[PDB]
Amino acid sequence: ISRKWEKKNKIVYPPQLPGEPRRPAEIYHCRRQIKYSKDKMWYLAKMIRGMSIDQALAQLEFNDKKGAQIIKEVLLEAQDMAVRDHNVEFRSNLHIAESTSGRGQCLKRIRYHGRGRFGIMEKVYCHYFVKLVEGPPPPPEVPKTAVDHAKDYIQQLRSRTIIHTL
Amino acid sequence: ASWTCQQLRNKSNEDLHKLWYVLLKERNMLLTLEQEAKRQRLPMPSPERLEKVVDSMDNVDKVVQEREDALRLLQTGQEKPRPG
Amino acid sequence: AFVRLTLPPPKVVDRWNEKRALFGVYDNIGILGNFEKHPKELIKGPVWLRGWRGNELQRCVRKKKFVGNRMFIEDLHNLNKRISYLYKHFNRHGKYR
Amino acid sequence: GADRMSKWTSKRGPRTFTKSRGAKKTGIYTSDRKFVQIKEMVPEFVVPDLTGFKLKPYVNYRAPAGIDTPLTAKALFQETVAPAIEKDFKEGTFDANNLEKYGFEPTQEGKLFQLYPKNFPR
Amino acid sequence: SPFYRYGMSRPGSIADKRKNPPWSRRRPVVVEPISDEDWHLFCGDMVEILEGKDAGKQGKVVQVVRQRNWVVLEGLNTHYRYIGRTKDHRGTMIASEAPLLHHQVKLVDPVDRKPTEIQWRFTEAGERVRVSTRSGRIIPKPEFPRADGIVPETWTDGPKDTSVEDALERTYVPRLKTLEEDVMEAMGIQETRRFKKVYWY
Amino acid sequence: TKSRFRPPTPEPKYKTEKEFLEYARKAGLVIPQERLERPIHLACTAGIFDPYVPPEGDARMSLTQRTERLRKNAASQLAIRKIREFDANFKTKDFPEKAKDIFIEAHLCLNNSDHDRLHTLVTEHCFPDMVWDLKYKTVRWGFVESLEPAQVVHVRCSGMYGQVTVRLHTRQTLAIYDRFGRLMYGQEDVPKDVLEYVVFERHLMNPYGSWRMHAKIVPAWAPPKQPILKTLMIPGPQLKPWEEYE
RNA sequence: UCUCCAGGCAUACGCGUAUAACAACUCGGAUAACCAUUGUUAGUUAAUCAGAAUAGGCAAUAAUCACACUAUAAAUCA
RNA sequence: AACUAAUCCUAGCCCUAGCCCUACACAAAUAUAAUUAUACUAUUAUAUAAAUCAAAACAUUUAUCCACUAAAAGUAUUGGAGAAAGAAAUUCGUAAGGAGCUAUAGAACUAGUACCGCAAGGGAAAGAUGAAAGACUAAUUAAAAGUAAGAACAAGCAAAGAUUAAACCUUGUACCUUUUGCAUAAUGAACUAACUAGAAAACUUCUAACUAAAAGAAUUACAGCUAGAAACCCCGAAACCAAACGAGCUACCUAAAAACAAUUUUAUGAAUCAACUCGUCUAUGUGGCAAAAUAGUGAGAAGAUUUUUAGGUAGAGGUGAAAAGCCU
Ligand SMILES: [Mg+2]
Ligand SMILES: [Mg+2]
Ligand SMILES: [Mg+2]
Ligand SMILES: [Mg+2]
Ligand SMILES: [Mg+2]
Ligand SMILES: [Mg+2]
Ligand SMILES: [Mg+2]
Ligand SMILES: [Mg+2]
Ligand SMILES: [Mg+2]
Ligand SMILES: [Mg+2]
Ligand SMILES: [Mg+2]
Ligand SMILES: [Mg+2]
Ligand SMILES: [Mg+2]
Ligand SMILES: [Mg+2]
Ligand SMILES: [Mg+2]
Ligand SMILES: [Mg+2]
Ligand SMILES: [Mg+2]
Ligand SMILES: [Mg+2]
Ligand SMILES: [Mg+2]
Ligand SMILES: [Mg+2]
Ligand SMILES: [Mg+2]
Ligand SMILES: [Mg+2]
Ligand SMILES: [Mg+2]
Ligand SMILES: [Mg+2]
Repeated sequence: ISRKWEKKNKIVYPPQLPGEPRRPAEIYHCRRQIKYSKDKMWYLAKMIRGMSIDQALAQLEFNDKKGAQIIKEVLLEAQDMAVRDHNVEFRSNLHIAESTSGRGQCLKRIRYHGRGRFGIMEKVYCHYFVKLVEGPPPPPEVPKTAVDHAKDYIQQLRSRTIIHTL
Repeated sequence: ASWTCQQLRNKSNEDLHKLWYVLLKERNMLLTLEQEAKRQRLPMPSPERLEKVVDSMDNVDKVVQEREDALRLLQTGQEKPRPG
Repeated sequence: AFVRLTLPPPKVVDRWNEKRALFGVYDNIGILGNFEKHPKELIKGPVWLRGWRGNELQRCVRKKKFVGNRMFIEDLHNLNKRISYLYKHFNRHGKYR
Repeated sequence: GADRMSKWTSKRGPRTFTKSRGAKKTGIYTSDRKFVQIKEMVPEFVVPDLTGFKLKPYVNYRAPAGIDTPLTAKALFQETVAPAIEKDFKEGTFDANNLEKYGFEPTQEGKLFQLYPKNFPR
Repeated sequence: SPFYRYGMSRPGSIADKRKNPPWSRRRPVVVEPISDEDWHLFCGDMVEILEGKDAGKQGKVVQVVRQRNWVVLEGLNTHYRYIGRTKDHRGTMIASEAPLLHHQVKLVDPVDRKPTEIQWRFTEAGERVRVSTRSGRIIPKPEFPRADGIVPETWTDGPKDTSVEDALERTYVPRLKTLEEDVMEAMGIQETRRFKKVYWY
Repeated sequence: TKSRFRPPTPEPKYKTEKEFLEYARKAGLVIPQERLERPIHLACTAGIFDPYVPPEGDARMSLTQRTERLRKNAASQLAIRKIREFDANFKTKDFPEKAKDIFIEAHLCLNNSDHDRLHTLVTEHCFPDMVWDLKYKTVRWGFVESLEPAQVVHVRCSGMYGQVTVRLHTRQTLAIYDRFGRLMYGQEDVPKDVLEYVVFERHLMNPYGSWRMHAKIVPAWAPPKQPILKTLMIPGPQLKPWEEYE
């Protein structure tokens, strides 16, 4: 057990100078001991990464997976504790900066078998962490153009040196 | 307050016999009330009363047994009431 | 492996306590005292190994000799088995013959 | 697979197995499987008349309790029998044979309430 | 039980059941054993704080947990906490006293405000009394309300309560007759049958 | 083949009251409240025994109130006498300066968030209000020159607790910041004139008691305070499919 | 309400609260709803159902619808 | 920028020394199917310890197992005179601590409890805030394997020499044990943490004390004698003997009982065929519903029949319509 994602929500930064850029807000929320697999939960967490909170609260609602409702709840708690206790002006000015699922404490039980034999069953739990950062979703990755691809090849050749000699 | 052992000694056997039944009816009522509290899942009013009554009844038992025990020693001298 | 995350408490030894200060006194009681008492007589320990040393098999047999008749049944049984194990080891095993 | 740790009671076992829960017997089983209750074996509660009783379950706090002195055989003897013997000794009308005059009981046999062995319950 | 820690809450309260569950195995507290005669601190005695946050401030003992060698003084060594906290409301901030060990406080001379050490000694009547080591003087036991909270003098007789005079009344007559034999004579029961011989063994 | 197994131990993990509270609500329990063996200690009482209704036009008086206080002193004369009996040093004329010291000193602690200093300066009733809403928040506060001298408005003693009300019109500068240092409320540095009534009370019975800041009376004619910088949405009713808006 | 399946109610031996309602939603049911799970409170009422005095004397003749009918393996306290 | 986790100190324990004991627990109940208030039928240890093991087998035999220290002395004696065993006479003596353990350690122990076996019996695991919780239970840590943060990009025991460059280019037949001193063999290892195997002083060497003498009584000596230091592991059978515990499974028997419709023969270890008993064949299953079942198909079904309840026979034995079959 180690609950550090809970403490990070309490960090206090020093006041800014009159012309410093306005620091974007960060929120740290999670839920523990969820009756779900961490491997199954990752697909839901991976999906929402890099999206807004009104664009991640829509994709989740129409997913059949059980975890979709669980994540949606902690994406609404995060969306409320940001506006009330972290000074976020607009509900629609957030985006999921990070989101991942972690292993929890499990329980060991006996799964019976057919010849007086058995195997060890584990009832699986997990945790799920999310960070929300105030600001529109960073623009997506732009694929390298053909010109950019060609430039790297030339740059690679330009770096060539005469090896193993003065 | 509950009856102390010394005070009961001053009373005669007649009062001890009468007092026991007075306490007995009190104990039944508190046992009746305490049990009813469990059914209603509500705290019993003044739960301390039962302890006082029970302690009083024990004191009456102590006094009567002591009086009888002394008489046996004088007449017979046997330490215990039952053969063994 | 894992190691302590904090320093253990400091251990302080008083080297001038009565037991340490007077340690060794009367070790020459015999030669300086007209040999009235042998220094071995000053040892505090089990009755069967005051002023005596031997290997475990000898130690086992010596414990039996002094207090064999005052020992508990289970302790005596274990001692007897301990002797028989040592006997077969020291008298029938080992690299050298 | 039998539970060894639970108490052996009459609810368990076959129909034939039976035992009491501690209730005192009050009758006799005669021949032909007929029960015959005995009135004397049935306890009778001697209940006093509580009219005019000045004692209640609880006592006033103001009333001060006294020093506890467990009654002893010597103390009872001094209170009851010693004064009679002391006065009789001065008068000279005392003899070893007539200790019963002061209340001595040579044997408990013949007493309704035998001191030892006790033949009466609480 | 070997693993039972005495705290500040009175034993058997909801707090003490919560703190000490049956499976608790907390590290034992080591307490300098103090003889019943040795102990000289009693509820209501004014004492002075030798060291701590409020060192040098005199207070009144209001609780003594002898199992922990603790003495609690009113309004001193006091930290802050919230009482009556609810989901709707924060609660009321109050200042809560903390326990002090005996060696951190001293008793006070009755006449003069000073931390005078005392010794136990008998009197002419024989009653044990505390006497100051210096400026030998009798410090009386401080009268304090009882824990149950019942006040004797103001207590008013009510139904189910015997009068003081009635309790004091004595009617026991020393006689060599059992209760089983006095009741029958008083109640007029007559029985002429006698139990048959019984073979005890 | 062989066979051996282990038990699923019940493992109750509730070692704390927060864990126990969940346990007793799920498990169910009769938790009878108890009469505290030792009564709790109160160094202050929430509220004012007699609140002095502020007089309309008190700002227009730009002596003056002090004369009015003299007429109102007769109402508070009984309270003043009680202070003399237990203190004998309290002075109505000199209290403003002392009270002024407490007010300025207390608000300064906020700058450094010195909880220990505040507890001495303010009462147990005052402390939770000032500090509770300023957790994880930096507050910059200074004292600009006072516009007018302070006077003692009213004093009341009930029990035994004595409460003193002081009129304070002083210019101040306050700027609150978020955790991230962004600015909410107030202004970086601009003098603002503030008129308020502050209640100072002391425990007459306790030997170690002292005058502290308990509460501030707010008048109805007070002008609205500075509005917060950020815009806020007052949400609308949340309606189930059954319900309909009106 | 509809569709379809076809060992069911008691007794004994056994088991020992798994019974019933309420409340919870950690654990158990191999998933859910719901509880068989957790906690609290209750429960199964009998003269008929069921279970738990002495000393002598003396018995040739089955059962099977017991009549017919035969047989052989020769067959229940009063 | 963290999940899983890790850190921790006292609970008790170990070996000695001293010391015989006089801790035999209200009231009630228990030898009846223990813990059921009263009569029935009454109540009582054991003939010599064996074997393993050693004698490189085994058959006589085999220290301890099975009467004060040191010396005489490993001497006299005994012994398939082998392994081995081993005296006495006679001398001598007044006798509370820890270079121990600290939660996989120390006792099995938080407990002879849970759990397992019909029974005898076998037998665990774990805990961790602070002065105060009548201060919203602390802390502390890039720290194990495992994951996440952050899937991958021709080519190869995964590396090394390198290089401007992570990969391309060059060089290179996993480890241990084991076989011959060879493996592309053959054994053993998914990984992490903790635990887990060389021990004795006759002879020798080295170092000192005194020295025809050495040794704090008995010993050795034609330079010796005394003291010191210096040495020889771990895990694993099939078995053998003693004494308890088992016939609620199963073989057999005693006693008290129960079930058998319809049809045809007749008057029955006869016939057709259910209930019921059994288990010829095929198929599926194969960690299975099942540590022997399921679906079909088959055999008997008034008898040497099946079933129920209680009791008896116990391992050098019991039982056996003999399969060396059964006896949880
Ligand atoms: Mg099975
Ligand atoms: Mg697995
Ligand atoms: Mg139910
Ligand atoms: Mg329900
Ligand atoms: Mg299943
Ligand atoms: Mg239930
Ligand atoms: Mg009947
Ligand atoms: Mg051999
Ligand atoms: Mg052989
Ligand atoms: Mg252990
Ligand atoms: Mg263990
Ligand atoms: Mg790691
Ligand atoms: Mg390569
Ligand atoms: Mg392998
Ligand atoms: Mg071996
Ligand atoms: Mg049988
Ligand atoms: Mg057979
Ligand atoms: Mg038929
Ligand atoms: Mg068969
Ligand atoms: Mg056929
Ligand atoms: Mg046929
Ligand atoms: Mg037939
Ligand atoms: Mg054959
Ligand atoms: Mg078997």
